[PDB]
Amino acid sequence: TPEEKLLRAIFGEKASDVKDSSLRVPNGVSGTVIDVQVFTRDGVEKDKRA
Amino acid sequence: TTDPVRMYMREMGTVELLTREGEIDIAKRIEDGINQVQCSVAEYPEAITYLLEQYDRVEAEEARLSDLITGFVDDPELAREKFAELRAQYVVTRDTIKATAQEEILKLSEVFKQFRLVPKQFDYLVNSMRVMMDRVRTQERLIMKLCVEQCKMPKKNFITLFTGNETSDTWFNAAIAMNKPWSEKLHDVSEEVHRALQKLQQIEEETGLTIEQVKDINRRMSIGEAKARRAKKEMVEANLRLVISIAKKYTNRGLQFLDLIQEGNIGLMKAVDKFEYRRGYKFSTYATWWIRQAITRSIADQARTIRIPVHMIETINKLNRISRQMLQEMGREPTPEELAERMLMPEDKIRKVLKIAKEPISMETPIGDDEDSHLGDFIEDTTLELPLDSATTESLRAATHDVLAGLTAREAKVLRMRFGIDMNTDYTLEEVGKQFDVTRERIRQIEAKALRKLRHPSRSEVLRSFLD
Amino acid sequence: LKAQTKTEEFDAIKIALASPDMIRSWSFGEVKKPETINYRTFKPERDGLFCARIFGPVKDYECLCGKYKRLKHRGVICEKCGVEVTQTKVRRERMGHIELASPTAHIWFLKSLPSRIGLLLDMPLRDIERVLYFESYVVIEGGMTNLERQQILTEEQYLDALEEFGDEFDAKMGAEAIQALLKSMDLEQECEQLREELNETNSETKRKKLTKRIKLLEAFVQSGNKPEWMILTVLPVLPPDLRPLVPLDGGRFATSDLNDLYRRVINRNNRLKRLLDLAAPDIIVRNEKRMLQEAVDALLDNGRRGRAITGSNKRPLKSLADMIKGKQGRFRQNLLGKRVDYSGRSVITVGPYLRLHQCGLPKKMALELFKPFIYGKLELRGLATTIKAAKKMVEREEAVVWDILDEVIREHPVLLNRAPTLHRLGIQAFEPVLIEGKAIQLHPLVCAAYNADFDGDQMAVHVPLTLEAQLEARALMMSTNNILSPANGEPIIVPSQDVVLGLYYMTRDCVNAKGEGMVLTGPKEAERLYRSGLASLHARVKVRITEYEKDANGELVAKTSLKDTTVGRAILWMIVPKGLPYSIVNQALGKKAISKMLNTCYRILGLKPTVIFADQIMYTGFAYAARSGASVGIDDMVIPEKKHEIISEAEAEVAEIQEQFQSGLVTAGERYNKVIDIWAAANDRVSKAMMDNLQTETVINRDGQEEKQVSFNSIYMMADSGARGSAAQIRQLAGMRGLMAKPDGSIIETPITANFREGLNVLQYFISTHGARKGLADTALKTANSGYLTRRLVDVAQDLVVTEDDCGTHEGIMMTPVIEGGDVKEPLRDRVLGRVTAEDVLKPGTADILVPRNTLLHEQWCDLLEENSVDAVKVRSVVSCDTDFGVCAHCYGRDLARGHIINKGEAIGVIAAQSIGEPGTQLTMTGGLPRVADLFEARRPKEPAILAEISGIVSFGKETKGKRRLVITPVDGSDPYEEMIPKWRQLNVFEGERVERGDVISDGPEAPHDILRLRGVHAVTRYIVNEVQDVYRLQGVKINDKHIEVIVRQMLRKATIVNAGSSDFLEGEQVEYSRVKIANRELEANGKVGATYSRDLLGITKASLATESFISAASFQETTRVLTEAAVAGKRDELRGLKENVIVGRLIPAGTGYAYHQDRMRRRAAG
Ligand SMILES: [Mg+2]
Ligand SMILES: [Mg+2]
Ligand SMILES: [Zn+2]
Ligand SMILES: [Zn+2]
Repeated sequence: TPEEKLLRAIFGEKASDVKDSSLRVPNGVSGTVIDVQVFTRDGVEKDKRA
Repeated sequence: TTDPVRMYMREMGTVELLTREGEIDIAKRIEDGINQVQCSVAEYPEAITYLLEQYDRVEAEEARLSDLITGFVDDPELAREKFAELRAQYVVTRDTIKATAQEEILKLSEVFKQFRLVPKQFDYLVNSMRVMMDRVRTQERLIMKLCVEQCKMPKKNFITLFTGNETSDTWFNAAIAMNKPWSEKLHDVSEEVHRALQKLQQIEEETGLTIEQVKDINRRMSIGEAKARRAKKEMVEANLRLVISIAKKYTNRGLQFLDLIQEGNIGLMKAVDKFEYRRGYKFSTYATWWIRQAITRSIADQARTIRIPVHMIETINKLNRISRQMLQEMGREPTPEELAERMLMPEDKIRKVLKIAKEPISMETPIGDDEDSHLGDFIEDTTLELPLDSATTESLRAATHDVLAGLTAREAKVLRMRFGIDMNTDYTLEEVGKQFDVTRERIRQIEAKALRKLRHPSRSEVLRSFLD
Repeated sequence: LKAQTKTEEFDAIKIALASPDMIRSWSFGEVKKPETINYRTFKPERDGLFCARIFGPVKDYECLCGKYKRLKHRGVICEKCGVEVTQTKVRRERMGHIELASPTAHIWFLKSLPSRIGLLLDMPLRDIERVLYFESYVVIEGGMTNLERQQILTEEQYLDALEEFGDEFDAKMGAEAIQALLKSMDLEQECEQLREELNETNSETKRKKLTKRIKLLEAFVQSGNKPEWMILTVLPVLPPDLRPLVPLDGGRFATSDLNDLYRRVINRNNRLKRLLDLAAPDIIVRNEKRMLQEAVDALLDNGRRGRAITGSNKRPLKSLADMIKGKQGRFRQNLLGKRVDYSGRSVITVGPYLRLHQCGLPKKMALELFKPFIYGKLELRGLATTIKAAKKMVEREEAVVWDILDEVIREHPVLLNRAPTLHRLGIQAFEPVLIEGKAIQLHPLVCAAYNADFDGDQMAVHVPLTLEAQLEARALMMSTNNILSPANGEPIIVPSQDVVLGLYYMTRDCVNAKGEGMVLTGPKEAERLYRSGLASLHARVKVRITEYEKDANGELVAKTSLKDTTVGRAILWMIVPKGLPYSIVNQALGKKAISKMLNTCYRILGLKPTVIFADQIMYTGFAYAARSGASVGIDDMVIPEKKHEIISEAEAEVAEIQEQFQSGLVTAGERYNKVIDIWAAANDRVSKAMMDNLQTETVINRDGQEEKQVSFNSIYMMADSGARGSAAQIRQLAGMRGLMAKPDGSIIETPITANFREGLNVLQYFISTHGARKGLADTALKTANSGYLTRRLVDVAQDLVVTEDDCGTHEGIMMTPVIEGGDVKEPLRDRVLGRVTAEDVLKPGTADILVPRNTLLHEQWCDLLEENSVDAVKVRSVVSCDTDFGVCAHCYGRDLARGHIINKGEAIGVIAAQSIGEPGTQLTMTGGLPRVADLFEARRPKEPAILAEISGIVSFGKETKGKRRLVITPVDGSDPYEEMIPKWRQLNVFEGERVERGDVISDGPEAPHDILRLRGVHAVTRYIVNEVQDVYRLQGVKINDKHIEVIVRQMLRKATIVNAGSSDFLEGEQVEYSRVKIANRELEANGKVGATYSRDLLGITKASLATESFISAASFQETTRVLTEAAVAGKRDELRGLKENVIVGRLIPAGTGYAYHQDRMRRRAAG
C-alpha cells in the first residue's frame, strides 16, 4: 500500500517475491538437536546437506 | 411407496413391448406424419420466397453454405445450379393464377421437397407460419367479438355468408340490410372492425393467399406434427427397458441410477429422431449406441464437483488399467515414473493429472473422537487479517502522516504524490512536475533529499520499528 | 418525524413464509449451472454455484477478470465480468436463487409430523403423496357436476368422469395441483363455514376436532401468509463461502456437502427445462419431476425419504436442516458453546499465602493473555515507539516489560473456572498475582466451592476486557463478594480440612501440660508463653480477656473478665474482631463450630470484617497444624482387644441357627434373614467397641491419681474435628468392614470379617470388588443423571427474574417445623429465616405485635420469635407473588452471597435451578435421585389413592362391573357425582361418612394433580417441597426451601378456563395472561364474565415446552418442528427472554442488562 511503499523507499529494502515459511522452534520448548532427516522426492536434486 | 425408482419401474411396466412387425407400424406412421408437414411446408409461398431471399444472402457472402442446407435429395457448384431450378419452377407457377394454376403449383412443391434444410431455418419457417397465423387469428377474433359480443349478433348467421370470404364487405355492410333483429345493430362498430381488416387482407398480399387457404395449411401441418410426436412418443415408451438395461452398467461411476437412465432416456429420444427403418437395422441394436453415447457424455460432463474436460477422463482411465497388470507383475505396484513410460504423453504430467483427478473430501467428514468434531471445523481462515496487524495499519498512517507534516508543505505534497498516500493511485514523476509548473529533474531531486531527511534518526527512530 | 430505512439497532424478529418474488428480492442472480471452479485456473465459473457475478469477488476489492484491480474502484461493475469490486466478505452474505421449471413441495410443510399442507387442506398425507408422485388425479373446484372439491380419482376414473363432463370441472395431479388447491382455497369463506358447523351439530366427538381446525386457519389468515407459498417456485441458494471449496495441503480440495446437493437439484432442474422443449412423453417428464422433487427434499432436510448418501462416501451428505439441527437443537448455542479468545488453562496448585481475594497466575500465561493491553501500556509511557516495536519487545521478553505488566495486572480481575460448572460459584473473579512457573495457584478456602481437589484438575482463566466486564467481575463475581452459598445462607468459604485440624488441635485441652494452672494478662503474653516453650498449647488456664458486645444501640460495649480457658484458645482470641464473645472460641473448635463462627461474624459485623477474618483463620490453621506434627502411623489405628471374641460369638449364633435349619426348626428364607441380622448386629458391636476404646482410652494423670479424656491419637483428631474421615470409614480401618453385596444386591450372609489394618484374603477382596465398581459406575452414571436434571430445571425456569419490588399481596404459606414422626427433623428458624412475613405475628398473648406485617426475618427477629414460644408463621413465597411475569422482591426472600434482601433484577430462576441440581451427585439410586425427578415431573404413581371429589355424604351405587360406582351427595349443592372405582383395591373410606373434599378415600400414594385440584395450590406446593426436601435432607444436603418453591411456581404457570366472555373456554393458558385480563374486565369493557379458570400442574419438562419465544424453543426442543410450526403463523419473537438474547448476542434482559432492556422495552409502544 502507499505508506508501505513509502516505507520501502525510505529504508531502501527490496521487497522479495518470496515469503518465509521456515520451520521454527515452538514458543517455550527448548532442547538439543540430536538428529536430522531429509526425505526427498525421486528426481529432485539433493541439496548440499542432504 | 415413495422411492422414485419404484414408481418409475411401475409406471413404465405398463407399456407393453413391441412385436418385430409392430416396430415398423409406428415407424411407418412417423414417415407419414413428417411427410405431411413437409408437404404442408412446401405449399407456403412465403416459405419459398424466403428461401430465395436467404440464398441471395448466401451468394452475397452474407451467410455460409452450412447455415441454410444440410444437402438435398440428390458442392458449391451443385448448390448454385439446384437453387436456379427452384427459382425457375417458381416463376412459371407464379403468374398462372388466372384456377388452371393448380397444375403448376403442384410442381413448385416437388422441387422444394428435395431440400433438407438446416433445422434452425426450418423451425423459423414453422415459427413464421404460426406467427403469421397468430397474426390472422388476432384479426379473426377482433371482427367476431366486436360483432357478436358487442353489437349483439348471433354466430349462427354470422358464419353463413362468411365461409369462402372473411375479407370482402359481403359480410360487413351487406348483411346489415337483411333487416334481421341483429342486422341494423352492426353499424355502430363499423369504424373499428373494417380498419383492422387492413392487416387481415394484407396477409393475403404478403403470403399471397386468401384467409381461406391460410387456415388449412398449417392446420394440416399441425396434424402431421402432432402425428409425428404421437408415433415418436409411442416408440420411446416401448424402449425404456433398453435404457435401463444399458444404464445398469454405469451405476457407481458417480451418478445416480435415475440420473443415468434419464440422460440415457434422452439418448433413446435422439435415436428415434434419426432412425430409418429402411436401412434394415433392428431398432434395438441401433439405439444402444445413442443411449450409451448419452450416458457417458453426461457422466463425463456433470458427475464431478470440479468439471474436467473429456480427454482428461480418458487419460485417467488408461492409468488405472496399466497399474493393474503392473500391480502384481511388479509385485508391489509401479513407481510414479513407471506408468509414465507406459503412457504416450510427457509422463511428468502424470503428477499434474493425478492432482486434479482427486474428488474433494466432504468438509463434514467426521474426524477423530466422533465428537461432531468435523474436518471443516479445523479449516482456518487465511484471508483474515489478525488484529495485531490491522492495529499496526491504523498506526502506520498516524506514523507516516506525522512525519509528513514535519517536512515542508511541498515535500509532503511531493511524497504523498509519488506514492498513493491518502490519494487514489500514484503519479509518475513527470505528472508531478507539471502540476508544480517547475518540472522534471528538479522534482526528482527534492524527493531524494526528502527520503534522506527521514533516513537519519530523530525522524528515523519511529518508522524503523515497522521492519522485522 | 421520519421513520428509518438503513441499519438501526433492531428490536424484535419476524418469521414467515417466503414468496417466490420475496426469494427473488434476496437473490443477486440465478445459479444456472452446476459448475464450481475452472479445473485449472481455480477461479469460479460464471455462473455457477460459485460465481463472482452473482455472489462476490474471490479476493478483496479486486475484479475477477482483473481489469479493475485498484482499491479506489468500489461501486464499479467490471464491463468484462460484471463483478462489483468490494470486500470478499460479500461472498459470505449475498444469496442467489434457482427458477424451478415445475413447482416443488417443501418437505418441512409436507413432512413435519402434523402435515401442515395436509390439515390446511383437511386432506390426508398419504393421498397428497399419492397426488405428488402422479399416482392419482385430484379434483379442484369441482363445480356442479358429480365430484367433491378434494376428491381423488385414478387414471381410468378421471377418463370416465371426463367423457361425461369435459369442462366446468377441473382436476390436476402433482405439485401444480396442490399449489392450485392452496391458491383456490378461500380461508375467509371456509372460516365462516366452520363457525356455523360448530354451533349446528352439538357433539364432543365432532366439535372437539372441529374447533382445533378453525382457530388454526384464522391464525394463518391473520398471519398474512398465502397458502401457495408452501409450494416452491423459486429456491434460494446459500452464499458460497458458507459452503466453501477451500483448498488443503498436498493440493487437495475439501467442500461442504451442500454443493453435491445443490449441484444435483440444478442438474435435474436444468434437465427438466430441456425436457419441456423436447416435448418428451409424459412418462419421462413425470419421472424427471419426481426426481427433482426428491432432490430438493434431499437438499432441504435429508432423511425424511431414503436418505441419499454423498458421492463415493457411504456417509449421508448433510443437508440444511441438519446444519441448524443437532444435539440438542442448535450446535451454536449447545455446549459447546463457542470458543473464546483471551483464555487459557493449566494444572492448579495451592498457594496458601494468597489472600482470599487473589490467585497465583503464571508469568508467561499473564504475558500472552494481556498482550494487547501490554502493547497499549508500553506505548502509553513511550517505552516502545510503536505497537510493532512493542510486539518485538514482549517477543524479545525484555526485562523492562515485567514492571509494566504489574501495572496492567494490578486492579484487573481474571475469571477462574473449573470443569463441571454447576452453581454460580463455579466461576469466580480473582486479582492476579504473578507467579514463576506454569501452575495456577488457588486460594485454599475456595477449593470447596469449586469442588476442586488437587489430583491434577485443571482450571481455565478468562480476562474481563471491557470496563463493564471488569466491574462486573469485581462487584459480582469477585471471590470476596460470595462467601455464602446462594443455595443455603451458610458460608461456603468454611475452612476445609488441614485448617480445621489445625484449629481443632489448637483449641483442645489435655489434663496436665506445661503451664497448667497459671494466669496471664492477655493473649499477647499467652503466645509469648507458648512460643518460648514455657506453656503447652493445651493446658487449662485463666487469663484476662477483653471481649466486646455491640448490644447497645449500634454501639460497642466492652467487658473484661477472667475466663477459664486454655493457652491455644487464648492465643486464637487475637484474631477475633471486636464484638464477638469469647464464648465462641472457648470450646474445642471442630469443623462444625468453625463454620458457624464465620457465619455469625458475617451476620454481625458485616462482610469486610468477615473476609479478613477468614484469611486469618486459614493462616493460623495451617501454621499451628504444621506445628502440631500430626501424622498417621500404622499403630494409630487401634483394633479393639475384644474383636476376635465378638466374631466368635456371632460365629456361634450362625451355627445355632444352622442347627435349627438342618433340623427344620427354621425355614430356609428365615435362615437367610436371621444370619444376616446377627452378622449386622455384630458389625455394630465391633464398631462401637473400637469407637469407645479409640475415643477416650487415653488415660492420663494430673498431680493426683488417674483420669481419662478424649484421645489425642492422630486418626481420631481428624474425625472428631471434622477434618477428614467419619466413623463409618474408620470402622473399615480398625473394626471389621461391613457385609458386601453380590451383584444381585442380596447381601452375603458371611460378611468381611477383616479390615484394612489387617490383610484381606483372596475371597474378601474379590467380594469387595463389586461394591467399588458398582459405586464408580453408579456415581459415574449419577453424574449423568444430575446434569440432565439441572438442564430440565434451568430450561423451565431461566427467564424468571425479579422484576417488581412488592407485589403487595398479604398472601403467603404457613411455615411450621417439619416434625417427621420423631423430633424436629428441621427447626422452624431454618425454614423461615430470610423470608418475609405475610402478616404481623402475635405473642401467645395478644394486643402484641411482635413482627409488624411484612418484615424480613433476620437472626434477631428469628431469635425474638424463639424467645417466645411462637409455633407457626405465614410467609410470602414466590408461588404466591402477585407480580406477573416475575417475582416481587418481597415475596422471594433475602438470600444471596450477601445477606441483604434480593436486589431488583437478579435472575433467580437460574440460581434456584443451579442450587437444586448441584448437590444431586450425593443422592442414591422409594428413594434417591430418580425419586426427585418423579416429583418434578408431576408423574402419577402406579396405584394411586383417590380423594373425595366434593364435600358431603357419599354412598355406593350399582355393583361390581369391573368398577363399582361411588356417589357423593352434598346437602345443599348438587348430588350428581358417581365415580367408577375398581373395587378390588382395598378401601379405607368409611362407607357411611360425609367426607371433607380431599380426604383419603383409599390408601396408596396420590397424584399431585389431585392435591392441586382438590386441596389447593398451597397444599400441593407444601407437598412437593416437603417430599423433595425429605430426599435431600436424608443425605445431609441443605437446600433452602425457596429454590424448590420457584420451580413449583413454574410448574403451575398455566391454567384452564371455566367461564367465558372473552377467552376460549377450554383453552389451557398462562395464568399470568388470564389474571392481567380479568383485571381488564373487572373494571374495563364488559364484565364478561368472567372468566373463572383452574390452575393446572405441569411437569417441569412439559412446562418448559411452552415458551413464548420460538428462538428459545428452537434451542432445546426439536428444531424442525419448532421452525415449521412457527413459520406458518408468522410468529413475531420480541426477544425479552434470556435464552434468545444469548443467541442473538445482546445484553441479557437481566442483571446489569435489566436496566437496559427496561429502558428499551418502554421505548417501544410509544412515540
Ligand atoms: Mg474435594
Ligand atoms: Mg480431580
Ligand atoms: Zn472483470
Ligand atoms: Zn409476590
